[PDB]
Amino acid sequence: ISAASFQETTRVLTEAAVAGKRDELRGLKENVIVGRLIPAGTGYAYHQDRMRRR
Amino acid sequence: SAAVKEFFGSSQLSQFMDQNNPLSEITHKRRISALGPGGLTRERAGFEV
Amino acid sequence: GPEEITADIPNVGEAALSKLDESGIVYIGAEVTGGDILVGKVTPKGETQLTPEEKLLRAIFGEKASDVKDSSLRVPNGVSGTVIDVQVFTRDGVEKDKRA
Amino acid sequence: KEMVEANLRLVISIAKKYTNRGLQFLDLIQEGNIGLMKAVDKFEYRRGYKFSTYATWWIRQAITRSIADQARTIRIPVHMIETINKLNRISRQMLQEMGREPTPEELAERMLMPEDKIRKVLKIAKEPISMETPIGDDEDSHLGDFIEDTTLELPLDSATTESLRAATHDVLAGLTAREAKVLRMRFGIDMNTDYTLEEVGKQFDVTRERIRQIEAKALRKLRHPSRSEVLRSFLD
Amino acid sequence: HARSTGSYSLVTQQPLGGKAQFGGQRFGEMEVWALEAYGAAYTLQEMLTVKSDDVNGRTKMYKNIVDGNHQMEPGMPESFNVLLKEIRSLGINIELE
Amino acid sequence: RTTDPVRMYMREMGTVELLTREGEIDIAKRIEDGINQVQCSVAEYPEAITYLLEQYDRVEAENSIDPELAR
Amino acid sequence: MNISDVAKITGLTSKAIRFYEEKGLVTPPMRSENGYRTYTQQHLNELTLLRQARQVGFNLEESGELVNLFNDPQRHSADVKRRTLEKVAEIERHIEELQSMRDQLLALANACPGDDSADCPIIENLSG
Amino acid sequence: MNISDVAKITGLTSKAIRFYEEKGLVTPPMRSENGYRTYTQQHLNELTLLRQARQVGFNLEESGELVNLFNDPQRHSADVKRRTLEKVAEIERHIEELQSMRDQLLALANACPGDDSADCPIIENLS
Amino acid sequence: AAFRSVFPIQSYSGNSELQYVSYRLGEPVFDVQECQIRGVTYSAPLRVKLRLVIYEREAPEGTVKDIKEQEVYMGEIPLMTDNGTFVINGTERVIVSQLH
Amino acid sequence: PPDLRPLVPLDGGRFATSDLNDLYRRVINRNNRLKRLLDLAAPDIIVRNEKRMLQEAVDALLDNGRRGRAITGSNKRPLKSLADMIKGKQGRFRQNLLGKRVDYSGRSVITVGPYLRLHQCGLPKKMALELFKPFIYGKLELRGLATTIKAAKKMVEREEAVVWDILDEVIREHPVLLNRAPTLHRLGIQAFEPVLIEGKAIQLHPLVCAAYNADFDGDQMAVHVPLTLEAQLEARALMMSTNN
Amino acid sequence: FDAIKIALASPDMIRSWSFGEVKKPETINYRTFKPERDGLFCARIFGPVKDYECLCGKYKRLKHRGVICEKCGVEVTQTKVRRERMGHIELASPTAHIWFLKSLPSRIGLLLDMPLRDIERVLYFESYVVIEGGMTNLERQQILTEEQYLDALEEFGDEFDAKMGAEAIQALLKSMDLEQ
RNA sequence: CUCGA
DNA sequence: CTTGACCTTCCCCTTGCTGGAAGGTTTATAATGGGAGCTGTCACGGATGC
Ligand SMILES: [Ag+]
Ligand SMILES: [Mg+2]
Ligand SMILES: [Zn+2]
Repeated sequence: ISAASFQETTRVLTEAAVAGKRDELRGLKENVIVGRLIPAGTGYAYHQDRMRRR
Repeated sequence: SAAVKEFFGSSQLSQFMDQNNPLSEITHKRRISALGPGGLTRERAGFEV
Repeated sequence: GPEEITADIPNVGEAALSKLDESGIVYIGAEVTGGDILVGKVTPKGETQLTPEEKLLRAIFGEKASDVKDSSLRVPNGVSGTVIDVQVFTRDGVEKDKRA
Repeated sequence: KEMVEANLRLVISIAKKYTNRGLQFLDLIQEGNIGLMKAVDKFEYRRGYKFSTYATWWIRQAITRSIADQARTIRIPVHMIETINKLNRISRQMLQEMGREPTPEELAERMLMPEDKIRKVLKIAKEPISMETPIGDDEDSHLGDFIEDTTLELPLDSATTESLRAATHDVLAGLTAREAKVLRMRFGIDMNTDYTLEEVGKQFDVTRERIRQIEAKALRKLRHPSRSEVLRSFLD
Repeated sequence: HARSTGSYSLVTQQPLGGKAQFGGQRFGEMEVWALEAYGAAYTLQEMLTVKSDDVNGRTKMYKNIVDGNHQMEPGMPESFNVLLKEIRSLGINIELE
Repeated sequence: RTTDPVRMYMREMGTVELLTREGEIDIAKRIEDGINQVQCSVAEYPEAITYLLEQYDRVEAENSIDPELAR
Repeated sequence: MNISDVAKITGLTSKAIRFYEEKGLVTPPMRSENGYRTYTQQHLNELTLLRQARQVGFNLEESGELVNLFNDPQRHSADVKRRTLEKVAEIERHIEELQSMRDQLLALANACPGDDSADCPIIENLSG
Repeated sequence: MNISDVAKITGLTSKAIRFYEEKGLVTPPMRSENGYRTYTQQHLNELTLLRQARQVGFNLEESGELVNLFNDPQRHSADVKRRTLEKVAEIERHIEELQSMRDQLLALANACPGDDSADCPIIENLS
Repeated sequence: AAFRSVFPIQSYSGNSELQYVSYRLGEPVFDVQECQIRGVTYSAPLRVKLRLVIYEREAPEGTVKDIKEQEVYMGEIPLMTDNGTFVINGTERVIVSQLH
Repeated sequence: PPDLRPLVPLDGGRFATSDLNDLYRRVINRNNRLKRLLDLAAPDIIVRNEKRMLQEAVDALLDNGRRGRAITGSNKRPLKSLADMIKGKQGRFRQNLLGKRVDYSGRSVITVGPYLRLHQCGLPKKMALELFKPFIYGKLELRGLATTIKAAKKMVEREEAVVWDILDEVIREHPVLLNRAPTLHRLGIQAFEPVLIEGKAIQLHPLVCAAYNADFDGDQMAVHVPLTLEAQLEARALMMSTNN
Repeated sequence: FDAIKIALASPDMIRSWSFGEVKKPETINYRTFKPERDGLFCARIFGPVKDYECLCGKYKRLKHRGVICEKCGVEVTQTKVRRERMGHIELASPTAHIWFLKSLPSRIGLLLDMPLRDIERVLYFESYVVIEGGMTNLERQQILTEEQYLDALEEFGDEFDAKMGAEAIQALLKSMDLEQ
């Protein structure tokens, strides 16, 4: 998702659909899309309580 | 009456008149555009034109 | 049903209909402010379902607003002025008002 | 198969003219081929007529049928297209004759119709605008960025409808035991649905009239100005 | 020009644009980068879901603010599960887990 | 080497030849001799007997033909 | 005064009075907080004026202008005599149409003995 | 013989023949290997009987049994004469009441000269 | 020049042609003071005298069959006011030049 | 789904559709014609053309300008396909997901004022009356000055006496952002503590203009309010102008 | 949720998303503004038009929470569900997805080991392709011409099987083995 | 499309 | 609390048709290959094809 919003959405979505690619929402441009707290700043303290209890 | 009314009213050169002066009315008619049909565009004009 | 330009307006008191004339269009030369009504135009509304507590309120009191609905023309906000010209066009086969 | 494949130029000779922009160019050819395949099975060779005499009708019918059933977003029936086209042919002739654009009142004189009928037919047309068209001369401002959603409930009209619900839940507490329940399920307040007079009379004992008397006494209790002062300003 | 609430758009359900249209200003990605750099993630979660694009988010925040309790109530934006329907219509199965 | 479909369609239809005046009569004779075998070969089946029964019993209670030819 | 005895005062029925209201020819009867209707002497005159038209005088479309002119204070005697005389003339033209039917059945019914012999001439002749 | 050519021989409307086929009056016509009514001279005779019966004064049901009295070969004409005499008696009963309307309307149209007054002798009787 | 370049056009089989005679600009229906009011194009109706001729079939060069000459309306052209401002739909519009 | 490609009637009676109802209608039309042609026992030159046209109508829907000539509508414009709705500067990604249009926002011409401090900024009264409207309703209902919201909106519509003394309680200790486009670097958006001036121009402190690169010659700045109690603390300890 | 997955879509998955097969190209009616049966806007497939009303109006008023009307088939729910219900079209012939065909690299000739210039002579109905050859004179994926197929049909009979169109490429991808 | 920073 | 008497609106029903809407089926001199639109950007990366 961090590549499909940048450039060449057709090639990035096609290459990642025949491979069965699994996203993980690591960076802080996918959390802006899905409407979630980014893993930096004040969200980073909260994000460890989600990462640890999982 | 479709083609003539299309030109007078939908072209890139049949533009609205600036009428908030006597000056701005008279310098909008002596304006030589270079865009439109058979010309350049604002994404394909370098430093040379 | 067709819409109508009437001086009668629902849910609006006398304080906004002071400048509207007999026919519903504002006088020439009347000083207006932001929000005041220039042309009183009402539109018919198809009947809708009602939430039950409002259905209780309209049985406690006798208020029954009709299918009329206000969608009139108001001056946009932060604007003073003075009505200096009013033009009225009408279709063929339609009876004109008193102002027209 | 050979008679169908041999006359495949006649259909593209007829379908040059019906390219008025409802359908693409290939769809007219593919409808005219089905017209030609209908024309092959009907064609009698006994009458001494050539095949192009007969098959032109069955090609023109198929093209002019598909162009009136398809090629429109809001689909117009077939008999209304004739009523539109008579009006448009008469309005084409009146411009050459008079020189001025015909009003519907003088158009109804030529059409021999009532004027409201002609005003009804001149409403059906004008196939819809694309929501991606640009409304200035731009390319960044499409028409689809100006259409306001009207089905949404207002956030101020969705905050007062909770305060009214809370105030109705408040003021019904002073009503003691029977008039509260029959007032709630008489107007459907906090119920799945509304109950009629006999369906709520069958719940308490049997009675139809006693329920109405309880309702009238409850409304007389509510209208007394010691509880409904809060519900005065919910009215307007 | 100033605007609190009103006249949301049709498909995307985020508010309109224009002073004559009574629309709010655009919080473009040039400002989303500038709020990522400050680390203010709670101002970024608010200016994506509960201010603009949610449907069950605005009319709850309005009751919370009028009631006197400033409390964020998040939710997925409506512009994301239109992107899911427009990717899914290409025969490309995209889901959540 | 092309992508316009109308060129492909016209190139595909271009291989066949137009017909003369007697060619259509020849192909019509072919169609009539194709259906006449089905007509003269169905006469050895009981469904043809059923067709005869229904078609004369319909006119039992009854160019545009004269009714005496149908009787 | 509701719609209880006004139907018996004038002579009509209840559904007739409601239909006369719905057709748009009398004063709309005033309502009092129950959906019920009220009546005054104006309606007690107008309903009799329209009922007496229906039995002897007029029809429902012509009985509208009569009560439209009766309630007016500026009514004149010019706009009544023409409207009764032209339809008395129409009544006599209907008398003549019924006389046409009368003698077209009288001249046809004669000279045809109806007995046990079939092939009667008049019925086979009026067929064609 | 379709439905439009029988409209020109007799004079009925093309919808009225479908109406008379809907109610029980005429002989049902055959179909023509498709949805098309075909007509013979029997239906023509029944329709030119029914149009004349409508024009002389019969209603739809006594004509609706008159057509059945025409179809059967018996037609014992005693009830035929009975029904025609009942019909002319019905015409007498209508014309006596209609001329009674005439007599009761001529006695009130004597007055009211038609001046610019505000009173009328006619508007006061029925009111 | 725009008429004389296209016309005279002939029939497909070479048995007729449309000849062009002259054109003529009629009077404008409205003046410029009310085209800015009612919202209509300040234009002039364009008429043209056209001559349709029928050439004989068997004749080698036979023009004498019939001469049909009639005046045909074809569209309008928007006139120019006294300053170079076309009035299109009530709003004054100016066409700039081009440099190609 | 039929509410992401809608068909809405406008004011004048003309409808206004999206363009997916043309490409979808072409796919359904040519598919029905292929179903009819396979039951008529048509020759091969017709069926081979009809399958080709069905394939062309499918990939004119999935991605328009890729196979051959782009499909044009009636405006002589290429129709926007499904792949033209997620790419470029007009897709869902770059225009409607990464950056949205927000509520509680404003826009005005900036002006200089040197009487301020480093953490303050001016604000017009007619702008802060519109940004802080639900806060004003929540303060007017708590003090009993209006019994309901529908009777509290009229006290703001009349601009009474008690509103301008409630606004000074609502506004104080409530920061407000100030964005100027183009927001180049991190200091291009800062949070100030507002005051209330009459007029129609945001008065800015003269020292922060080096960070904004703002010359007072007709510039405009956007006003964004933080709503919650966490965001209001991320504008005082993280984005206040006395911290940058 | 904590992760987004993306993959290809089987026809069983598209039938599992779908709520009803669209059959007619009609959008709405012209006199009243109502969606038509089995159209692109149909009330049976994609949900009702107004809140808690069917099309005919036989059921209203929130009492019927989830019933389906017997006349018009409309399930009485909110009108919010018109943004979440999808339908499907049953194609009368298979067709190729353009993303997995004409992206660069080809992604469908990358698997078949065949150039795109050779695949597009089979998607367009221009040249046959050999799916399998029982007699190994005709190899796998050896493209025959239009007239050469007439020689190969008479020299072998029905020992080979050649097709043309998108079903040829579908039977070519279907009859491969990845594990060899 | 023209204008403003 | 109870009984009968009255009210409300709304749906169906009475003739002798007539008006309108929505759908389907044919028609026989001879007609046999489209046309609209593009040219005044530059710089790559990387398929592709002898
Ligand atoms: Ag007799
Ligand atoms: Mg500046
Ligand atoms: Zn239903």
